[PDB]
Amino acid sequence: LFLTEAVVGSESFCTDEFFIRRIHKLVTDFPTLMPMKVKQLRNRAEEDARLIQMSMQMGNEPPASLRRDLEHLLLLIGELYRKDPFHLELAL
Amino acid sequence: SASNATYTVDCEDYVHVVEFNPFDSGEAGSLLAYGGISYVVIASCRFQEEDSTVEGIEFKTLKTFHHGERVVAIAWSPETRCDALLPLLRFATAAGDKKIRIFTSDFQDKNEYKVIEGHSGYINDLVFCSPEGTDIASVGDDHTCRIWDLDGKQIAMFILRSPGMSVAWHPEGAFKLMVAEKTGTIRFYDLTTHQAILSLESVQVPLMSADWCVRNTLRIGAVAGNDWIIWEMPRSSYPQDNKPAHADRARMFRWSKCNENVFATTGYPGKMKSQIAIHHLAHPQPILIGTAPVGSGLSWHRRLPLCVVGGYRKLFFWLTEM
Amino acid sequence: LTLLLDALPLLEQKQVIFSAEQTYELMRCLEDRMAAKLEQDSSIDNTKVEMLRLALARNLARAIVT
Amino acid sequence: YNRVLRLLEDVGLPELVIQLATIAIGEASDDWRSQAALRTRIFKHHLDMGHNNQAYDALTQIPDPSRQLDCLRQLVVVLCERSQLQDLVEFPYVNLHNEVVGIIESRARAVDLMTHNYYE
Repeated sequence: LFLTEAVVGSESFCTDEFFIRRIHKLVTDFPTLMPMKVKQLRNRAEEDARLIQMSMQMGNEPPASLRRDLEHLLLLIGELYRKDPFHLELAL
Repeated sequence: SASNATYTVDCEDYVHVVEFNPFDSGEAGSLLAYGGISYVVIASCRFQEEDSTVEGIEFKTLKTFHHGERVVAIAWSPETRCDALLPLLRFATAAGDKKIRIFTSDFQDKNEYKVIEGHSGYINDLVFCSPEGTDIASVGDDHTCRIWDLDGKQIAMFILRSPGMSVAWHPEGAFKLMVAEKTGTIRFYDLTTHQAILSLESVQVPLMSADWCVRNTLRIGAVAGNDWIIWEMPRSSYPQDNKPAHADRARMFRWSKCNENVFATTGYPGKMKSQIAIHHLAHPQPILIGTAPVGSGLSWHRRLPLCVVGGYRKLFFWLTEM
Repeated sequence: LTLLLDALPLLEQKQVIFSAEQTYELMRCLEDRMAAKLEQDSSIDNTKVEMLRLALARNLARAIVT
Repeated sequence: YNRVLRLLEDVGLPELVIQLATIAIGEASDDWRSQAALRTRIFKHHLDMGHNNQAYDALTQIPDPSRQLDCLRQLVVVLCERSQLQDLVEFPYVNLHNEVVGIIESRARAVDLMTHNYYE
């Protein structure tokens, strides 16, 4: 969330090519150097969401202690690769 | 000067034992199990101090369990939870028939009970002697302390020299069980090596009750005869503090769960109204002296400075101003 | 008379509305009306009177009680 | 049993008094006098605790008529003071409706008008 809102939120981030390259390097080093943890956390979040939502659908409301870090992460990907001023096609 | 109960809740019959839930259930209210002549009622207590929205006390009976026998002692289970996803209501109740009834429920239809037999003498006090809530310790007038699992099987039996009056599980340290014999000899038993670690002695007899201090594990409190007695470990077996609690006889000792200095002692149901004397370690005299017509059962609120004594068809709540 | 009929179900409601003294004032008005009147409908009005009285008396009891 | 009952009375344990009194009624199977005494004690304790219905049942069970009548008077007086007149109305009268009327009448013709609510 910090990256998505405060780093990319700056309209001057659209300028420097090396900012985008270093950020993409971090974002792709995350599932390349430690993907085991990433998969553990993806499965854990999916399962927690499913269980707690399905149990609440009976008669209850979703607890306040939910953290949809996967949703924030997917939004982060969309926001990082949304803008294209350098014609990098970095999405390749 | 008799102190009027801050809160008074009407019940359906005489309360023989009242016990708050000392474990977090996941709900806003603190659970209360009061056992009467032939029943065990599980309730939820929301107080004004806990939530401003609550005016006075919001007492809501959640589930009534037909016991059939006089409940003499109630022990809450660590697994007790009121979570919306998975609700579990587990508790163990001893009765006047030398039997333990483990009521396991889910707060909706399913109600299961298990009679555990084996005691040849009346069980005075019982507790869950396991952090996971798998084992239940029970002391009685048969001079024995027996460890029972959830399936009703005795794991260990400790032969006491006196009728065991009060059994208590160590707050932090694991595998340590405190058994308070009636002749004043309070003993600590290991639940792994099954051996007596230590034996404390009370100057007066008979030792009617004993309780650990959750805030300070070292402080142990008890009521022998008319005087209350405090011990502090690992120092000595001698009473550190010994002052008169009640004129007739002191019966139940309970430490405060929010403070390490406040404790309540109840007088014996007899010629006088069963008085409660909430003492304080610093003050020589009790901070609050209330009178209950006929009162049996004493428990302290987990977070609030409030205690409860089950009177005749009533529940008397006293707030100790800290 | 219409105002009195309206006052009737007000007394009838389980939660008592009119106090004892207010119902006594209504009684006085009814009696004064009866005198001036002299100087089906009747049946309904007498039944009304009786119910009124019963309710007023019950409320008076509850007041003497309270 | 009566000795223990007197103990529990000064002891101020009313419920124990009641159950033990019931057991003592059983032992006095043929003794109407003793039965009446214990039932009267039960009624008294129930009235003191606010157990109106139980008090009335104990009253309707006393073999002695005089004792029953005095207990009736006491019940009436107590319910008036606690303003529990609804229960008094519900409780039927054993040909003593007129007796109750007379008791209150005498109270009125014997108390100051500006102080008591017997008349009301």
